[PDB]
Amino acid sequence: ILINQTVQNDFITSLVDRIGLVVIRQVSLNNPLKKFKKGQIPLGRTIEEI
Amino acid sequence: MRITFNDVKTSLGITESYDIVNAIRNSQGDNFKSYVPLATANNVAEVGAGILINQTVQNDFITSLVDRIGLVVIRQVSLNNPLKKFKKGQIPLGRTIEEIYTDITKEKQYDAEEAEQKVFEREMPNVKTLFHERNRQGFYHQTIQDDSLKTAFVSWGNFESFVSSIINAIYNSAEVDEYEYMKLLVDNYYSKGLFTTVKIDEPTSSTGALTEFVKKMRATARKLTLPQGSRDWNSMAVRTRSYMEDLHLIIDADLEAELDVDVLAKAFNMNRTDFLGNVTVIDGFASTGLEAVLVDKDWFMVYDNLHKMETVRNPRGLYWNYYYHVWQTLSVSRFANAVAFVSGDVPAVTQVIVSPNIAAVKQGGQQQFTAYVRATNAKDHKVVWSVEGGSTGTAITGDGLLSVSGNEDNQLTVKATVDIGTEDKPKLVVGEAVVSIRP
Amino acid sequence: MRITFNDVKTSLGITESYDIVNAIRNSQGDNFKSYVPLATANNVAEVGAGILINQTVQNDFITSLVDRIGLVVIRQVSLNNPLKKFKKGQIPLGRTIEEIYTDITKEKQYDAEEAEQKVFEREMPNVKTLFHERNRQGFYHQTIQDDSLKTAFVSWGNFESFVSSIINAIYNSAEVDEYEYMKLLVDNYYSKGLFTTVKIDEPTSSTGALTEFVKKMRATARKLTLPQGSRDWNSMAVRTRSYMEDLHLIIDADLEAELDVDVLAKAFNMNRTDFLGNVTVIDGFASTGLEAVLVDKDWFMVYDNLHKMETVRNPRGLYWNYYYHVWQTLSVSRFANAVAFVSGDVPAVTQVIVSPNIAAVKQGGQQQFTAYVRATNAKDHKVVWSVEGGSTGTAITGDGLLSVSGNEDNQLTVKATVDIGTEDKPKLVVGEAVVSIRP
Repeated sequence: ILINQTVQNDFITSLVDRIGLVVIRQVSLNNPLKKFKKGQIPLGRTIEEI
Repeated sequence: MRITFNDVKTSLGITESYDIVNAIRNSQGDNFKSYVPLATANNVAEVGAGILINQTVQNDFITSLVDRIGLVVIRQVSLNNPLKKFKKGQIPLGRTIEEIYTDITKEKQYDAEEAEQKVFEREMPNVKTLFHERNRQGFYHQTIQDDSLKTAFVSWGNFESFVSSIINAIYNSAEVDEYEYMKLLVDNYYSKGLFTTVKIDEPTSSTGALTEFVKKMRATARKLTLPQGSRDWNSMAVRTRSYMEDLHLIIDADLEAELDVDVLAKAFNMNRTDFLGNVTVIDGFASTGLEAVLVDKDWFMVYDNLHKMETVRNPRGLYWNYYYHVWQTLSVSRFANAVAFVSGDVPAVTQVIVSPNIAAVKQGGQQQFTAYVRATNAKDHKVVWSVEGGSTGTAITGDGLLSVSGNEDNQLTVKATVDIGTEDKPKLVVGEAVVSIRP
Repeated sequence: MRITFNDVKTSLGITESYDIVNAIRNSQGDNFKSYVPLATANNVAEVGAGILINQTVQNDFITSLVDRIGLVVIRQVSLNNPLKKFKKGQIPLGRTIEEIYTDITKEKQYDAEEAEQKVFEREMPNVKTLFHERNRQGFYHQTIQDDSLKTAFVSWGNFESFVSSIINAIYNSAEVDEYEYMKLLVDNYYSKGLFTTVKIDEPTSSTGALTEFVKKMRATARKLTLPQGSRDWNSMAVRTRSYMEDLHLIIDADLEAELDVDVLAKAFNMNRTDFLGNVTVIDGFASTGLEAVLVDKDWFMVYDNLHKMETVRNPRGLYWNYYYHVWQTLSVSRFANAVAFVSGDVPAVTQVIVSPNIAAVKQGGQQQFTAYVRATNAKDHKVVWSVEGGSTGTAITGDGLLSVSGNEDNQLTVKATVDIGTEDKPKLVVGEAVVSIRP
């Protein structure tokens, strides 16, 4: 991994980006205040209540 | 942070004239009677021109929801450079262009008595040089907030089209700037008085003026293409000849629209009245009286030195920066014919040219100079010669012969001056050369 | 980069001594008569040293043309450090290095009657510990404007060669800095007074003094390479041994030239009157009295922890930044022999070493300390022992046996001092050792 800067940067970038995103997304959805937490915003919500 | 607009009326960009909405409501026998049977004409008149800001419109079925967008259209345009056909090539390495032209000599009277002593005499050829340099370096900068724009577009294709439109806008900007620079070349050339001036009347003032301009252009083209050549059409006063297929005439749209509806439709044999050389149309020139330009294909000397694009990313701001670098050299060749048809008041003398631009003489030698005065009228003018070296002994005669004193060390300037003004306010046109002194 | 330099003479930084031109011209039976028959001895005289700034020069025949550059040459250089062979291995991760040495023990007498109650009695070994830490962190920074550098070159090969030279400059600078850092160690060691000093008269005063220095060096090397060892040439005062093949003597070029001109080119059997160990020649030491340094191969304890290069690109400015980061540990080992061979004024005693420097004892107990004085003469210097820990009940006998009382708990410092000055002029050399106590 540490043989050269190009490989070092590629490894560190891929690791932090992908692993951090996946882990934080899967662990922030199990918090105690998760029942108010919905997923992504639905398409065409029309921001109107009927 | 939230870009919002409130209290917006659909009249900020509209300047009403007669309020057709109210006009069509009360009409009896007028031309608007055709619009009275329309049921929902009020809405069509209200939003016929479009809405600049999308107000929150409540739905018909339920008034507690939001409306979607039916369709998104991306408008794409491409702008080109109509003068791009005049471009020369590319210079990857180097900065300077050198152009060399050799001129004609003079015939000598045959003589055998004098041939016994001057057999090893020297007769230097007449050559001239011109130099051009890289003089344009620029770049175009554009930022794209892709992460801030993905959330605002329902479809991926719309976002892709938007990015493509931004890139196309960059390229259009580059093309427009190149066209403007190429026009600025001609404007500067006229500003410095290096064109060969030809006085005309205003072509659109009358059909007689239009046909006179046509006759003048045809005569000028024939004179330019005469086989024996001439030195009255190039800024270096060198004997040169031009070909009819290399002559380009640049005009505006008004003249082209006037000619075909005034003379070409009325008269038979359109080839005996239309223009001769290649004709291209632009949106006029920036000069005051300039009306037409007739130049040779080799007049333009524009080359490309660099053309590239680079991109960078900002992780903290989530955007991309695009830099488009263009490096060019823009110049013109004084050895090519270049005449300008101008209407109005022009000075009697535009420039004076000295044939040896630079000379190198010793402390006993002499140098001969030749003066060419560019005069619009046929009036004859007399030149006066002078030397501004600053030393004594060195002087120039009235016929253009400079003699250098035995002891003298400084750089000399030889000037030829023409007086065209009147008393109490003289007007002088001066052409000068540079002389260096050998030990 | 803007070419504006007018009226610059070719005499910028030149201060002539006797004006060769006048010397040649006003020669009447002088030594300069050889150059009298030279046709052009003034242009050669005034141009033969080179010019820092050039200017455009016109052609002799046609002044319109300009003389051009015919050849361009790029110089290359590669610098190394002759001390690189002393470098140890590499430590990628880590900051410190630990060194451990075990010393010899003492012999007892065989007594069976007393052996029946001291079976489990213990006698701790003699161990000494040394520490080193990384102490150099630096980098070299360069920039290259490849796009803006293309106007100064005509050949891609020359452009690439110039860029390669720019890159190699960083490595040359790194090598020079490494050499300086490595050579600073001997000066620091001498300034700390840790070398073993041998007094010599002068390597340049006379051939007798030079051969006396040679004799002293040979005797010192023979004493160093003895099978039984000696605790007289290392700052830690441990019984150590060295091998002849690992002994390096560092001298200077002046001494080397004087030696091989005086004592080697005039002596039969030159192998009996020259240096013994490996010989290294440097550009002199910075210390005042240092002449030649005799060290062991294990004396150098230099390691490299980081050697990397990182490049970044500026899209707006179109240039590359290169950073070369170097991290290193520089230190020397006190467990190896090191002789200084000083020739100036040397004090009688250079240092005092207390063999146990750090020791932990109980509340009540006795510890024995031994002191070694590094005297540069044959005289004997007495040693005075003292302890200053600020506690009552602890005392040190004149033989160096310290008995500590259990009433107090604090750190103790033990001093062994000698007086090398005269009466009313006390000059003190102090060797310090610290003692910890456990409660």
